[PDB]
Amino acid sequence: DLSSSPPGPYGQEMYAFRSAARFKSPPILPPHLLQVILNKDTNISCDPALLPEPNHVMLNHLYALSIKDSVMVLSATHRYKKKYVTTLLYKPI
Amino acid sequence: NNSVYTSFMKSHRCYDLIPTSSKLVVFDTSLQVKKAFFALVTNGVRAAPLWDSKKQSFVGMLTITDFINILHRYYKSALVQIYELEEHKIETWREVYLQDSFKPLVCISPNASLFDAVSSLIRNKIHRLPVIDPESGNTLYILTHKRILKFLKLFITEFPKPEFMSKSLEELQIGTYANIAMVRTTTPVYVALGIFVQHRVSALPVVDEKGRVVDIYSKFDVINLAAEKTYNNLDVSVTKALQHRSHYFEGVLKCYLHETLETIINRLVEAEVHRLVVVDENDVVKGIVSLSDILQALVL
Amino acid sequence: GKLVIWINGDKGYNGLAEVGKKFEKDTGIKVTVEHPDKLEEKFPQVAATGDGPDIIFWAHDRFGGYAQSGLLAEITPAAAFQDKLYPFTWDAVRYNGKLIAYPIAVEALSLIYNKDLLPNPPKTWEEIPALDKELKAKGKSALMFNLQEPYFTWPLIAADGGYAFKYENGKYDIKDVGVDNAGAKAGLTFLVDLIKNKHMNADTDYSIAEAAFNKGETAMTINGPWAWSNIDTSAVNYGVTVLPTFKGQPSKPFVGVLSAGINAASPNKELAKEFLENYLLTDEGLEAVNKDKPLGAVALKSYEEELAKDPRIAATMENAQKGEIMPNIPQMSAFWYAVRTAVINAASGRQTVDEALKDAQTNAAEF
Amino acid sequence: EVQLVESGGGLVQPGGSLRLSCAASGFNIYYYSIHWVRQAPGKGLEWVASIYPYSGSTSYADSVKGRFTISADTSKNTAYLQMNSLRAEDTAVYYCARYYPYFISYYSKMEAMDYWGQGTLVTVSSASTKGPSVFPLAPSSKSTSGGTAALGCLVKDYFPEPVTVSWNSGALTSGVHTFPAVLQSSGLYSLSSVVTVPSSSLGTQTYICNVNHKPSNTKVDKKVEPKS
Amino acid sequence: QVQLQESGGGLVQPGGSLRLSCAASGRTISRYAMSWFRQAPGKEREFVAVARRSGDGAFYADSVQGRFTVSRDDAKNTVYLQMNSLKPEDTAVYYCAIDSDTFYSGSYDYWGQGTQVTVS
Amino acid sequence: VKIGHYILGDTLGVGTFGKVKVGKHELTGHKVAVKILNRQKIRSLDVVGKIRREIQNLKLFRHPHIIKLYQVISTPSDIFMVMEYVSGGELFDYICKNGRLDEKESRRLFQQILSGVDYCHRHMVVHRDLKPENVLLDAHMNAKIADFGLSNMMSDGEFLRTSCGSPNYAAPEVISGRLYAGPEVDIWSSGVILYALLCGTLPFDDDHVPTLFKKICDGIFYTPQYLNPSVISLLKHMLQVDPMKRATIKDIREHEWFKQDLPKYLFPEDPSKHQGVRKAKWHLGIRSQSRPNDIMAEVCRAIKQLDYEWKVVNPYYLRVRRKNPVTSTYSKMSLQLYQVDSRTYLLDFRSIDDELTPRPGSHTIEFFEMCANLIKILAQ
Amino acid sequence: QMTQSPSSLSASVGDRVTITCRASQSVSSAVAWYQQKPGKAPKLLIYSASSLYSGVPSRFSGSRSGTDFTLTISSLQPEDFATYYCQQSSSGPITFGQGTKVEIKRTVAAPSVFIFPPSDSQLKSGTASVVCLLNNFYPREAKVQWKVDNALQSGNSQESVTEQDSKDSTYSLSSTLTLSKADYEKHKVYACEVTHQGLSSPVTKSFNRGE
Ligand SMILES: Nc1ncnc2c1ncn2[C@@H]1O[C@H](COP(=O)(O)OP(=O)(O)OP(=O)(O)O)[C@@H](O)[C@H]1O
Ligand SMILES: c1cc(-c2cnn3cc(-c4ccc(OCCN5CCCCC5)cc4)cnc23)ccn1
Ligand SMILES: Nc1ncnc2c1ncn2[C@@H]1O[C@H](COP(=O)(O)OP(=O)(O)O)[C@@H](O)[C@H]1O
Ligand SMILES: Nc1ncnc2c1ncn2[C@@H]1O[C@H](COP(=O)(O)O)[C@@H](O)[C@H]1O
Ligand SMILES: OC[C@H]1O[C@H](O[C@H]2[C@H](O)[C@@H](O)[C@@H](O)O[C@@H]2CO)[C@H](O)[C@@H](O)[C@@H]1O
Repeated sequence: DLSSSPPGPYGQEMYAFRSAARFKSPPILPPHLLQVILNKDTNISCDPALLPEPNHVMLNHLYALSIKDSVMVLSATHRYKKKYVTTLLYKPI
Repeated sequence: NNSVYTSFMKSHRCYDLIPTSSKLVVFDTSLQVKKAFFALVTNGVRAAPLWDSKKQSFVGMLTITDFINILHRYYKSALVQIYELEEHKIETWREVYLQDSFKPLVCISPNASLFDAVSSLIRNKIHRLPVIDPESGNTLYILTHKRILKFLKLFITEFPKPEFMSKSLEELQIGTYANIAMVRTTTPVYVALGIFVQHRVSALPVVDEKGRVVDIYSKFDVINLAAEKTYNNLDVSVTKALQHRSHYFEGVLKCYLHETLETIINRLVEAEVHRLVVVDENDVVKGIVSLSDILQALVL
Repeated sequence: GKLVIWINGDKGYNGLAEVGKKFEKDTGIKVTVEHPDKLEEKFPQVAATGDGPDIIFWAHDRFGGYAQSGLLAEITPAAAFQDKLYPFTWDAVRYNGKLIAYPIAVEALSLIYNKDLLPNPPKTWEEIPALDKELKAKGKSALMFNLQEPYFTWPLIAADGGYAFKYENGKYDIKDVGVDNAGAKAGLTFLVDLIKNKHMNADTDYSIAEAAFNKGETAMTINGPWAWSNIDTSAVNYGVTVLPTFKGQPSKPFVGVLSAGINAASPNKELAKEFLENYLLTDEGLEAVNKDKPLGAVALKSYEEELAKDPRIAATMENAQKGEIMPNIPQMSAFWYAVRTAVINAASGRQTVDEALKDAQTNAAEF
Repeated sequence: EVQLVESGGGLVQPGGSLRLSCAASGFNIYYYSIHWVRQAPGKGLEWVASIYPYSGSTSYADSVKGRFTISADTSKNTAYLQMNSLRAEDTAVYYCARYYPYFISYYSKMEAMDYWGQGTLVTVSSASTKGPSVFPLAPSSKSTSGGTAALGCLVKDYFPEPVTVSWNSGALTSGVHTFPAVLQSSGLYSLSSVVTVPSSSLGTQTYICNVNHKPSNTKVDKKVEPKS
Repeated sequence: QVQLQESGGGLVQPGGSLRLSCAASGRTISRYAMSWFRQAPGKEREFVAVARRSGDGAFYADSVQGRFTVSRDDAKNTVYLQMNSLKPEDTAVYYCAIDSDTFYSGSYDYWGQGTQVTVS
Repeated sequence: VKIGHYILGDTLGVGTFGKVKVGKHELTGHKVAVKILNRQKIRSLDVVGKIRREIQNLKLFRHPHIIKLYQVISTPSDIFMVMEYVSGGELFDYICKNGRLDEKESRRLFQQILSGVDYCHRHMVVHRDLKPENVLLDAHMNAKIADFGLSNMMSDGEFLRTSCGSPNYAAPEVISGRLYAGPEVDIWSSGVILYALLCGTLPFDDDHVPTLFKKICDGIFYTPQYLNPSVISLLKHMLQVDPMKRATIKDIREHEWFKQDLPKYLFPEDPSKHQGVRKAKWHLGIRSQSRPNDIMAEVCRAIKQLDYEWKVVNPYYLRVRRKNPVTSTYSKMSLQLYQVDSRTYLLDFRSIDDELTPRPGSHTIEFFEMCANLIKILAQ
Repeated sequence: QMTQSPSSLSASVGDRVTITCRASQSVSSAVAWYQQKPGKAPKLLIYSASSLYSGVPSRFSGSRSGTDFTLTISSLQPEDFATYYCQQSSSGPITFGQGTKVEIKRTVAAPSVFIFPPSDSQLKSGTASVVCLLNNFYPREAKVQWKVDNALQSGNSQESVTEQDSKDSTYSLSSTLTLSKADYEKHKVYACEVTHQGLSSPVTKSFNRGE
């Protein structure tokens, strides 16, 4: 990644080891995600294609669903210059 | 004449046509066709731009018309289970259905004008074409004629409104009047599917033995048969197929030939429908005006 | 080595038991009278196996399909015995020129009304909802009859031009069926509209309509002469008149001739023939059945000469003369349950008039 | 031509393993499930075992669960009921029967036992083979007027079951009453056999009971005598 | 305490018909059986007929097998004896009895009361 | 001639107690085969509860080589049953058309017929009147058994009708006078079918009918040199006149000729606004209740197999990048681990936009293609 | 896992009998009926409680009323006198009925009571058993009791009733009361008292010791 400024500029498949001296826990997710792990809002009064306005932090993250059959539900609420899209993608397992 | 709407559609881009938020489905081409229309039931949207992972491009479009074609072709009997809808996939079915007609996916940049979008909807005989941003490559929204008239009617407020809007519907020759497709209320679902496949029509207003319209049967009503898992029983009458919404609707949005066009548009965009039937005092069918002919009159 | 009689449960079986006792008193051979349910269906399946009843009592419409399977014996009547009965009663039991049954009586539908609730009987089918609009405010009903069986619903259908099979010269045309014409569509449309406009109940059968008429709950009923004993038991002031006209045309009921069929597998043919010809079709034998439940216009002219004084039986004969005799072809056996299924599907609202009559037209002769 | 010949029966010691067979002749054992039943003397039938070779599934009653290992050999068309750890209560005649599980008609799933064997008699007793001990029953001198005098012989404490009794008056017998054997608490058997005779023949006619016991070779006679 | 009462019987003509009745109360009657006895003058007590719990068996004696008919009732708690083809020599006192055997078809017989049926 | 939405036409064939006619759907033109059973001809009990038992029992026997039954329509005169139609005709007509068949096709038909008889024997029903006139071919050259238990009405009433009605196809036990005809008649009829598929003629054929009964009772038949001796041992073990030595399904399944070309699916068991909208509960990432130092190694082991190019910034911040095979541009994303609690850890994905290059294909759909290959390998 | 319970009865030749079979749990129409002659094999009569097994004629008939299976024998021939068995077969384990026996109807005869004294041959052996005899009684049900020395002793009596006669249809009961030689010092009189269905007064026979 040219845009990235990493400590290590390698970008290699081999150099990823869990033998680091740090035993630090990963940080906590912000509370705005505490809604989207449990609840997603769909406007029943408007068109089903239309959705209520999502938050600015929940944009590019995946949204999976339990596999009732051989499909694989995954989506993300991407952002255009001004408009918001929500790309549901359905793929067989 | 049409110089006030043509310059309007050439000045205003399709970028303003996209709503603030929009749920959008895409389907993998190696997915089975049985669960795709059940997913269209669950999400509620009527269209899905197909993606081919083996080619890395938007390969096509799967819609209610494709549902009509598959339940007209690979449907043998009501007693026989429909094994073909289970076993076929989108990649398997499109190579059979697109054998004679090779039609690639048409689209438009969102930075382009609405005039080119209307001229690509009408010429290709397509109701729903998506938009694809050429800088990124992603799909944003699925345009519809209804969304275009909702974008127009909010902006028709200027002084020169009645160029030809004050004229009657019969003198303007708006709408198809010669070859009308009709079904009786006792006709089964499968003959309506056969008329939907033989013609390129989008709705069938049902009539009685006299010819009076009592209900309307559209392609949107067909997907509720897949919703309630009655897609295997296509031999029931259209009245039992229209009893799904009998506790909800009011009637049939009928208009007359001596009515001005702007009142028809104001009743059309307010009631969120796609077409109206023309009738008389005896309530017989004389034709159907649709959005693909109203925008055909406007685009000239 | 005995005689077993099967007759329908709404008939006079005790009079047949009395005639069997009068037979056992004179020769010693006992007669057992049974009334099985759906005996027109139970009879040929046991008659093909060589057992069952020796003699069957039913109308002539099933006897042709019984005769094509070889289940009925050829009868040999004398010329005086043919002279004692009406000639059209002999014509009704002809199958390919051969005689297959002894005629008993002629049954025809008539309009039966309550004189206390309705002193003037209607002459028009269309004014029956107009009468029912008045009668529902009084807690009564205009007309209730068996809608589950097509025999009672047939006159209102066939009044405007409906017919079972085309009869031109001694043969019924199996491909010319008039249940899909405009008259049958108008009749079944009116029959459905009686139910839709809450003038009649679709679940009404023979038992419920009989209990309604004996308790005085309805003003009119459509039934045969066999219910006259149950009408006399309930002491209702009753009248019997001509069925009303429909769109200027009279009703066309099936004319039913009750007949006596003899099983071909029975060794007791001679005893049965002597029993019938010496006891049943006499002046003393018919009145024993008539005292239990009235059969209607009998085929014996000597008893009919005294019987014709009853104006009820005179109106029954008038409806028979303005009616139509049933065909005796085996295609009637496919016709009956097809028209029954059409009437049940039209009355319950499961199918329309056009779909039910198209199913009746396609399943008319064959199925 | 179906006959179910049982074998391997007889008499066993308690705590001993027995294996009785059932030679299925006239049909094939792989399709039909051979079922064994228990018929106690005086009691009714009681189902004990089952093996169904077509699906390879067995069945067992609740009282004999996990103790009577049933086996079926499709090569010789026999059914092996290997019994293990038998109790004293399990003393009966064991019939062999085929079982028809198929639809003979459209509406009736036939589930009965068509063809039955003759059944072999297994006897479980801790006591060994012991010869009988006949003792005469004395007719009482006092009697009612015009009343017959009952005379019989008592056969007590014998094993095994079949004892045939005979008298010395004639080969043909009249007024005979041969009772079934009763199993007393000591494991052995008892037997009575009375003959009704007129009371006037006590001083003139004499009777001698003949006790015949074939598996013990005991042929003892006992002259019954009217004595106070 | 148990009670017992007979009824019927008297100076009747021989060869005709006569009915007898017997009843008890205060205790369960469906699970117990009833019986009839005869005691001729100059003779010992003799047996006539018995009736089981729910109609399982109708038993008689050698002389009264084809002449007498015994019955019982569950609602009025009575029994009936239909005597047909009576004889002039069968004049005796007729007894009713109570079987005290519980849950078994055996009998322990005791007679409460007897009436005097004297034919002419 | 009108049942459901099916008109009737000509007569396909005749049966022992059934008239087979062709039905045609008036809208689709699909061919159905109706089977008429006259109640006048054979009817044990006419109670409608038995018809209910037929509707419950007969429909549920679904097998890819048994003709499936669709519905049993009742009628005062007859009984109609709508079986499926096959355009290849009877097996006996195919034998009379083509004569002797190849061994590789005769075994392919014989395995399907035996797997159709074994399904019936597992579901406790026999087909006593089995013959090459009661097994059909489809368009795809398979084998279909016509009537599984419908022949039983012939057997139930009297065994003499079975011998008189079908003298050729009748077991030695049945003509000898056995009461109940079990699965040994099925094995004998399948042996006669196998001899018809291997030689074309019938093994027990005579003009005089008691001599034909004697020929069925005799355990000898003709054997040409056209067929290999590996199958004549199976024929001698299958066509025994005594049912003690007659073969079973297991005794064919352990034979050498039967196991040569056997498809696995023959035997089920190896051992003997207007529209409604249902709300969905979406999640955020991947919820793994393990140690955080092991989840990163599991992610690395997952993405190492897919040939990706990645670097890290934090010990739990991984900016991965893959080059598309057909598309010249490359796609980038970023994985990050989150601690929602001390038990479970969440793996969250984030995309980054292409700044300057007008890349073809799609951006977000290739972003979902960078994740749909990862969820399958992680399986969490 | 369940149980069965038939009735028990006795009737005459040509009589119409019926035998119920109350199933414990809810079963289907999978109940058979087995006729077993004494000392023979149980012959099958009706396999699914409603339809006749081929062989034995139409005299045997069965009806199904929920979980109360019936067996009706119209026109009882003089060959159909045997023991009938209900048989449940729908579940996993198979449970037979208790088994009903059908006896021919007979006129009631008073039992003939004859007491048997022990002989002196078995007195020296130590094991002497006293027995009382019932002759030509009817029906099978009788109750014997040993009120020995005016004391009802139970537990040592063992009854053994035989089958009915071929020409007389009469029963015969034998109850063996076993004792020892040392038990006769607590013994003066022995009494076998019997209470029959047709015996009006219970009669017992007592013989004094040492005569
Ligand atoms: N002219 C009309 N009169 C009465 N009802 C109508 C008419 N046109 C459409 N409808 C009803 O509106 C419902 C949906 O409308 P339609 O079938 O035209 O799809 P649509 O809503 O236009 O789809 P989209 O919103 O995606 O363009 C149908 O169920 C139909 O019954
Ligand atoms: C028994 C059989 C059937 C049945 C189902 N399909 N079917 C088909 C037939 C049939 C009868 C005659 C046929 O004609 C033979 C000619 N065909 C077509 C030309 C090439 C050779 C084969 C073809 C098929 C007969 N019966 C049935 C249904 C119910 N019971
Ligand atoms: N954007 C597109 N580009 C190319 N073909 C399309 C496009 N959209 C739809 N189609 C084709 O047109 C058919 C559906 O058209 P139409 O009937 O207008 O859809 P709907 O039923 O949603 O109105 C589909 O079979 C599809 O192959
Ligand atoms: N049911 C119908 N019968 C005849 N023409 C129709 C029907 N529905 C739509 N059309 C015509 O089809 C054209 C396209 O409209 P649409 O099908 O709505 O895209 C217009 O000319 C309509 O008038
Ligand atoms: O349509 C039903 C039934 O009607 C006739 O049978 C009648 C008949 O009119 C009466 O004589 C009497 O028997 O009542 C019957 C039924 O209620 C037809 O004769 C019969 O074929 C038809 O099924």
